[PDB]
Amino acid sequence: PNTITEENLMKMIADGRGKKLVVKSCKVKLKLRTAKYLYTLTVPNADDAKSIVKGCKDKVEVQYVN
Amino acid sequence: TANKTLSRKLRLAKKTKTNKNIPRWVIAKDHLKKTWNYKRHHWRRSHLKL
Amino acid sequence: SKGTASFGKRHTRIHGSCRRCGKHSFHLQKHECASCGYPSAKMRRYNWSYKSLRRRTQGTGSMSHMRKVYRAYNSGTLKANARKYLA
Amino acid sequence: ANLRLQKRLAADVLKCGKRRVRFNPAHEKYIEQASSREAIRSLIESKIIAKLDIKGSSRGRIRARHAAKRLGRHSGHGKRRGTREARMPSKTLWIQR
RNA sequence: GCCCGCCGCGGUGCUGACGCGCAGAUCGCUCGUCGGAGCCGGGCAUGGGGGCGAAAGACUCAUCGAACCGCCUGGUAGCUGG
RNA sequence: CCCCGGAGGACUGAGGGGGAGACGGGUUCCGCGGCGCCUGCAUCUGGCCGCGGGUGACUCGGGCCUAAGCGGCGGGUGAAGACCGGGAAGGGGCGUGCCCGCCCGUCGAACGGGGAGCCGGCGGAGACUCCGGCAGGCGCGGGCGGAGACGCGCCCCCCGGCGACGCGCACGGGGACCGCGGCGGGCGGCGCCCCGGCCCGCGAACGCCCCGCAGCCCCCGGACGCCUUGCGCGGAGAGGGGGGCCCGGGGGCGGACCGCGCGUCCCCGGCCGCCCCUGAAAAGCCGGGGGGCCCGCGCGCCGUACCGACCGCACAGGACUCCGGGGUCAGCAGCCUCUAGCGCGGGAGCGAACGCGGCUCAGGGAAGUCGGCAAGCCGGCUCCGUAACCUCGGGAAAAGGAGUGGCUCUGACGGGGUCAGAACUGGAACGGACGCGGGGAUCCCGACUGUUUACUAGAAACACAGCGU
RNA sequence: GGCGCGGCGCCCCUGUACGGCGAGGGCGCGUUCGCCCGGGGGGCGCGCCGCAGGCGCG
Ligand SMILES: [K+]
Ligand SMILES: [K+]
Ligand SMILES: [K+]
Ligand SMILES: [K+]
Ligand SMILES: [K+]
Ligand SMILES: [K+]
Ligand SMILES: [K+]
Ligand SMILES: [K+]
Ligand SMILES: [K+]
Ligand SMILES: [K+]
Ligand SMILES: [K+]
Ligand SMILES: [K+]
Ligand SMILES: [K+]
Ligand SMILES: [K+]
Ligand SMILES: [K+]
Ligand SMILES: [K+]
Ligand SMILES: [K+]
Ligand SMILES: [K+]
Ligand SMILES: [K+]
Ligand SMILES: [K+]
Ligand SMILES: [K+]
Ligand SMILES: [K+]
Ligand SMILES: [K+]
Ligand SMILES: [K+]
Ligand SMILES: [K+]
Ligand SMILES: [K+]
Ligand SMILES: [K+]
Ligand SMILES: [K+]
Ligand SMILES: [K+]
Ligand SMILES: [K+]
Ligand SMILES: [K+]
Ligand SMILES: [K+]
Ligand SMILES: [K+]
Ligand SMILES: [K+]
Ligand SMILES: [K+]
Ligand SMILES: [K+]
Ligand SMILES: [K+]
Ligand SMILES: [K+]
Ligand SMILES: [K+]
Ligand SMILES: [K+]
Ligand SMILES: [K+]
Ligand SMILES: [K+]
Ligand SMILES: [K+]
Ligand SMILES: [K+]
Ligand SMILES: [K+]
Ligand SMILES: [Mg+2]
Ligand SMILES: [Mg+2]
Ligand SMILES: [Mg+2]
Ligand SMILES: [Mg+2]
Ligand SMILES: [Mg+2]
Ligand SMILES: [Mg+2]
Ligand SMILES: [Mg+2]
Ligand SMILES: [Mg+2]
Ligand SMILES: [Mg+2]
Ligand SMILES: [Mg+2]
Ligand SMILES: [Mg+2]
Ligand SMILES: [Mg+2]
Ligand SMILES: [Mg+2]
Ligand SMILES: [Mg+2]
Ligand SMILES: [Mg+2]
Ligand SMILES: [Mg+2]
Ligand SMILES: [Mg+2]
Ligand SMILES: [Mg+2]
Repeated sequence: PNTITEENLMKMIADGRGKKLVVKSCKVKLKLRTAKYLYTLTVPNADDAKSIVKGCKDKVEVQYVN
Repeated sequence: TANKTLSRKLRLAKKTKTNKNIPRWVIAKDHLKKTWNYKRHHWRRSHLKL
Repeated sequence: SKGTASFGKRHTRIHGSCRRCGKHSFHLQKHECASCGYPSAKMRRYNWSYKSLRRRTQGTGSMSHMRKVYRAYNSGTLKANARKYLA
Repeated sequence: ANLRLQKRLAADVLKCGKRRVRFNPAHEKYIEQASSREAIRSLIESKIIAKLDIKGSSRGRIRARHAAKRLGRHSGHGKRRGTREARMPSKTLWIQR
């Protein structure tokens, strides 16, 4: 498991390296499940909004707060 | 022992498998009065050397 | 303490199962059987113990091949087959 | 009537020794009818089965004697068993200086 | 290859207990030693007139001033019993 | 009911009557049922009896490597069985046809070497093996920067490296443990006191960034210094200033409550000391010189239950190794204890002799006895004070004296205890249990530490360094 | 020989109970002290009274 900067995150998205994304509410955690590692990014909700506006439609995103 | 070869395992397994009594229908069928299988054994007083 | 106490120091196997004769007689350190003499090519036999001889010999097992061959000779067609061959 | 099975199953769920698991004297007929960790879990729910807390050893007297010892009490020649070097090695003091 | 002393390793005295035993060598108190020629485990080597021995004729599977197993062997007895 | 439950009273006492492995045992394991046998008393109990069940691996071990050894080798020898052995035309790459080559074992370690695993959960009985999550290993398929120390595809011959190593009193660092307070949550008792008692407050492997004492190296320059508990180091280049590399570790982000201390155990570090003692090997993996040239799929075979249920004809004997809290204390001693666990061929009554294990005894004090055998006296810590003789190291705790509790204070050392001193007080007491030398004057033997008749002899016997042939 | 159990008093043994109040070297704390207090506790001897006391065999 490891942490990632958002532009590398979009590289991963745009070259189809992820199988599922998770949004965790708490500062929001974005969790990306790739072949090798699980990558995590932490952004405020304002930035989560635009990252998901930019989210991929070949990409299953699932929400989570509890 | 917890670390035993397969050959010793198999011979021990056969002793365990055959340590049994005569069936009652066998007693009726063969018309027996002796009903104890005297080749049985018990772990406390046995010296299986296998 | 050469008796009962010394008996409590026994947790070794001296002999194990023989691959040829099947008895608890194969010496695990010398690698040689004390009953049938394996791995020698010939079997261990001694005339000073005929009870040891009778315990394991020809006839105490199945005799499967020899049994069939003898009945074939004594009453079957084997000597006729011998005549046909030896013509 | 024989409830050794439930006692071992209960200590397993509560993660405690069998000596610190207590059954309600009544409602016992129920404990006999349980044979799984699942049925026992419901009994720990209804509260028919519970675990006693550990009983440590009070340190009130020990904390008092230590307070008095930091005031100079209980530390004369009648109270010393080991030698001065065993109590305060000379090399430790030399290294500090 | 120092001294007191724990576990360990050993085995002094009570000529204590026991001695139809808990036990075909044990138990209690006391006692020697405890950084060393120290103690322990597994694997391996040496075979009977042979081995091995800081040497007691000690030890070599409850057997040792010559192990154990089967045979020679129903060994011989001017001697004891019937 | 000696079984089960609740309540009480105790014990084992972290070198455990606790929790787990190796060997040996072999189903003793689990659930349901039961009492014919056994469970030296009983039993509704059970390791007993009947019926069903039960041990899942790329990552743990075995398989591989080699140790001390053992076997094999054209042959050699002997009446043989068999025993002994280098002097033998001893095999590989490929791709035809060339090229390289002196000659063994896929025997021998379930503790040595050896690529790679952590957390949470689920079952009557299995788990580093199942399930979920997160990783790691080995495989197979679609020529540049720096002043420098240094930083950022293969194949053969030769030169190297890792693997790969003793003991020790100290000193230092990390981890775990342990304590003292704060704060949050929950208990218990409560005749008086009580913000003073008890329980719970948890963070893995793995990936990225930073940080790491000692130690070794680079640049400048050229010297009465640097420095440890101890040492040690310097014109073969110190100190000072600036850098590089290693460091079983720590932190931050991922994975996913807050401080402050003495000490213990384990591992690690740099030194120093010791030896007529100098403290394995190999597979496997890699470097140098010279020369020639991301995404998918998989990981086979065997062990895995339980037990001091093992050996002593069944048993106070014998039987290797892990983990190791609190108080008193020099402490892994003795004594009490939290956690955990709770059998040991059965009970009741009486309170004779005698015995076995213990206790106390006026006055005397070895008169007892072969013989002070047995028992008793002494014993911790601090201070005082200590002879003959001697191989000058010892004798030595020689012999002998004095103090020691509780409470209220004071001083010294840079939060932490130790050491020193004073006043008051108690049957004229204080190492208040526990733990714990009696001493001296001599003679004989052997120098000394060590060894021995397992089961009647531990010695003056054996050994020993030294000496000699 | 209708016992005893359980009390009450005497007499002995030990040595002045808990608590309360008021002296104490010292810095609200304080070991210890005095008074209530030859007190409190205890009894297997002595004396007198609630519960009780005279059983089946032969
Ligand atoms: K097993
Ligand atoms: K057995
Ligand atoms: K013995
Ligand atoms: K043999
Ligand atoms: K202090
Ligand atoms: K000892
Ligand atoms: K003796
Ligand atoms: K006696
Ligand atoms: K003994
Ligand atoms: K010593
Ligand atoms: K020899
Ligand atoms: K031998
Ligand atoms: K002999
Ligand atoms: K002989
Ligand atoms: K014979
Ligand atoms: K013969
Ligand atoms: K003879
Ligand atoms: K004769
Ligand atoms: K004779
Ligand atoms: K006779
Ligand atoms: K049953
Ligand atoms: K010949
Ligand atoms: K020969
Ligand atoms: K092999
Ligand atoms: K080997
Ligand atoms: K080994
Ligand atoms: K191995
Ligand atoms: K090695
Ligand atoms: K080179
Ligand atoms: K298992
Ligand atoms: K009596
Ligand atoms: K008598
Ligand atoms: K005398
Ligand atoms: K006399
Ligand atoms: K004596
Ligand atoms: K003395
Ligand atoms: K004092
Ligand atoms: K001697
Ligand atoms: K010594
Ligand atoms: K001696
Ligand atoms: K003797
Ligand atoms: K002796
Ligand atoms: K001696
Ligand atoms: K002597
Ligand atoms: K001797
Ligand atoms: Mg052997
Ligand atoms: Mg010193
Ligand atoms: Mg010594
Ligand atoms: Mg000594
Ligand atoms: Mg005759
Ligand atoms: Mg004869
Ligand atoms: Mg106790
Ligand atoms: Mg069972
Ligand atoms: Mg019985
Ligand atoms: Mg491995
Ligand atoms: Mg290994
Ligand atoms: Mg298990
Ligand atoms: Mg090694
Ligand atoms: Mg297991
Ligand atoms: Mg006399
Ligand atoms: Mg001597
Ligand atoms: Mg003897
Ligand atoms: Mg009074």
